[PDB]
Amino acid sequence: VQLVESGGGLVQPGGSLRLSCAASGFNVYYSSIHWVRQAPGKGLEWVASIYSYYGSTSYADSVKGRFTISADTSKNTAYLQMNSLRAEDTAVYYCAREYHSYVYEPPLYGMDYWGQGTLVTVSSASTKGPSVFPLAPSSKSTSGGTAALGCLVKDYFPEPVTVSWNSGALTSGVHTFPAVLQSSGLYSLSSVVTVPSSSLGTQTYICNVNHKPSNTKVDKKVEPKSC
Amino acid sequence: QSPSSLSASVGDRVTITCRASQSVSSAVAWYQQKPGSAPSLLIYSASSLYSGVPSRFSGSRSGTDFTLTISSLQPEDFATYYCQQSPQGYLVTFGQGTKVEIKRTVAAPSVFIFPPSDSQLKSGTASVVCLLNNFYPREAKVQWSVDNALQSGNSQESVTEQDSKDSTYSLSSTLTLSSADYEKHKVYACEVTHQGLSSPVTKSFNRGEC
Amino acid sequence: KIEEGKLVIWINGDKGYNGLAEVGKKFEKDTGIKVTVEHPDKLEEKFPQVAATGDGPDIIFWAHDRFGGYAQSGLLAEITPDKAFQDKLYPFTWDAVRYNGKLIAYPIAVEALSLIYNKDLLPNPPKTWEEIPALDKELKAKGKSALMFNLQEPYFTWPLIAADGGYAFKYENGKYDIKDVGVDNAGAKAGLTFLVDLIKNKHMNADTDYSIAEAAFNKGETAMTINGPWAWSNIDTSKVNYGVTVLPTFKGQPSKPFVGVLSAGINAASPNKELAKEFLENYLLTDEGLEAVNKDKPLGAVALKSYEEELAKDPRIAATMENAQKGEIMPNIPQMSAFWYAVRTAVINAASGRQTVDEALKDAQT
Repeated sequence: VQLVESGGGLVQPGGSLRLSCAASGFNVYYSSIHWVRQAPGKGLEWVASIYSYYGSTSYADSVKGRFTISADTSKNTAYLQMNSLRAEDTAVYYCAREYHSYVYEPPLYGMDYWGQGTLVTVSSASTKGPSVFPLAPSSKSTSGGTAALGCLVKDYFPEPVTVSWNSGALTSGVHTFPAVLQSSGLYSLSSVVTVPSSSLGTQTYICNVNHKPSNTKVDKKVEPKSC
Repeated sequence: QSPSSLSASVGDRVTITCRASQSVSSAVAWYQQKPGSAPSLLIYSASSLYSGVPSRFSGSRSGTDFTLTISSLQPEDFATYYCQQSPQGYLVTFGQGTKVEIKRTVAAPSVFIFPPSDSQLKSGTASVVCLLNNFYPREAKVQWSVDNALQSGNSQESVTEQDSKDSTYSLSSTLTLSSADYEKHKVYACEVTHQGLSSPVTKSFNRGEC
Repeated sequence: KIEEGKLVIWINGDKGYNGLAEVGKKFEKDTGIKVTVEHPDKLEEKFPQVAATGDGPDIIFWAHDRFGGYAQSGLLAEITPDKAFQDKLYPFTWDAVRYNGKLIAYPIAVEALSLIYNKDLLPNPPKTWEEIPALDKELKAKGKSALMFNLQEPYFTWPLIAADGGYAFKYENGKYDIKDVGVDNAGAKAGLTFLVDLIKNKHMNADTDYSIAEAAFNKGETAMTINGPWAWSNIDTSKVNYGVTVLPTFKGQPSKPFVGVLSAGINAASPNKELAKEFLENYLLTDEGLEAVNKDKPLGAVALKSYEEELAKDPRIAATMENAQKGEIMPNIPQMSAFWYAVRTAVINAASGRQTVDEALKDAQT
């Protein structure tokens, strides 16, 4: 029993996107198929539902008139046609199944099966790889103590980027922060790691920033100051 | 909406009250969601335990109030929990999330400040980063000072999730300026206030020094 | 891969499966055939998955409408009750278990909406819909209300709409005519008009759904509601002195609720079809067998005439069977999806006042 989603990606405000929710192990005709979305760092928001057996479709107020939910019974697949998209529609979109026993029942059983989710980003920005700038450790580091260094990953679109250190050899003490959407429409984040102060001159620290959407991979060496 | 926070220890009893369910008296479902994964159904019709859910999860209704109780918190229970209602039968609303986080001893942050790199400056922008590393609890205040002028509105912060090992947080505070504005000032400082610090800690540098 | 020489039975967990297990005990004691009753979660969704590969139970109990798709897929064997056995059940219950001129299941129980009323607020419930506006006026002066029921779903609103001539699909000789729909006729217009007039005259709220109506009646805030036997347990806890009676008439004609028939089908892949027939006909569908299930969890009204006459001493059960006989078997054809959309759309458009009753009905078809 599975719900497989597809059709997400990038789109501009005012544009259109069509999501698919292919089911197996049950017949969507006799269930309510829901779309639930989740903005980055935010909670769940119900979007729409379809209950073909009972000839009903429903929409949240925030999307009514712009989205259209439908289903293809022969393909055991539901669809969400999203039109007139806005930046606020950016979220991970899930599809989910609500079970029903009898035609007279009110909603009772909740959502037992959920798809894996697909990311929809609505933006005027074009796909662009990041610039990587070094966060260089302090020359006044704790003598015989802990030093911090990192990489600033600036001005990319869209999410996500992955950051590793020394090609995965350095993992302890690494913190990669969640990206923030800057007012320019591009994302930024930093990845830091703490190391013993005595290793600053000997061990090499390179951050491996990979941005698959742009086919960009930058390996930036991080070394102390120039004086 | 950003989810609420609740700090607890393994073995604690936790009771979450659904805030969105004050609308109507319909059936209430509860969900658990972990970072990067789809939510999972815990309870439906206020009190019916979903097949396979451990029996330490229970849900109850007392009038217009619907609650979810974890009788004794297990390590795998630290996650975000949502309640779901159906106000008019066709409409569906999820409540604000409640994230159950791991309690630990107060840890003061170690603070680091990073000047902008030469490469970024040559592109016309200056980002200054203040790092607060491995602290608990999450609550902390960062105050930027530029030649002792208090700043507000030109910095953004980002917090990690609780570290898998030590259960602490880390926070970056990034102050963004144009190259021209950055070069007009000398002293750059971030002042950190936190429960673990008996007095605020300030890290600073002078622009263009060593 | 179904074991031969024994019976595996599937029935929903909300039914008296322990009572049914006692009938299987009697069957095993008399015939030596072991009977295993199971209530698997969502059995009506698991059945088409396992039966398609020759697996599954020998017998499956579920609502009749789902069996239409099973027979469509060839998952249900044709049953062979003789004339004498069919005479022991009400003739209309066999209409619910017929697919393309073939009997494919045994009728077990009968459910339908009834008029539920508060005996204290209303010792004599109204016989007609036309009385309800005047009754609401007398109750609204006491801070109460006359009637609250789920207006949001067409299953609950159709009985009134169909009363004067509305129908889903013209039913002939066990065959539905998908071309002859009766949603946009003079009978349906008069029923929806009276429903909308109840809302415009402030006797009912257009936002009342299943949960609101159930809460109001169980707290004594309204004198009547419309619901089925599944809702009685919530009222028993409320301790409201309630009664169950025939639905009000409209223009002198009965309300016509849809009829749901709990049915027992025989797996087409089962090698124990004759044993299954013997168990269902000679042990379960008897006064003794249905009583064992009923004692565990009540079945409501039943299709077996002799045991229904006994159960009908409960006036709530007699009303259920009465409304069912005045109603119609819910069609088990896929075209019901379009029917539900039309009725739900016409009610919401007319009740909110956006469209007239005539506009609401014709726009629900197009």
